[PDB]
Amino acid sequence: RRLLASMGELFVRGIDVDWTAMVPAAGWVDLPTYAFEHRHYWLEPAEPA
Amino acid sequence: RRLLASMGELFVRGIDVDWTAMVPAAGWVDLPTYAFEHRHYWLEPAEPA
Repeated sequence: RRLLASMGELFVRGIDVDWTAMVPAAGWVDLPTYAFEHRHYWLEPAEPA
Repeated sequence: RRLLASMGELFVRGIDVDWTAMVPAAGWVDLPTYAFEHRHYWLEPAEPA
């Protein structure tokens, strides 16, 4: 666990780690999608009198 | 010529004639196109100022 934390911190520092090396491939799992940010954007026109 | 004018008048009277009988096909010739009747059609909307 300590070693895993070690390269976890190393990766989060900004370095590249290939976790496929010790994490094995397994069956399919339906992961949730990306969580997007949202600011409402809209343009409305004007009308003649 | 007279007989040709005769069934030409008959055809223009409203009936249909298969003129392929006395007029066999020949080599290709580039013909003009249909002449349309043209009137100006357009929309010119307005807007506020």
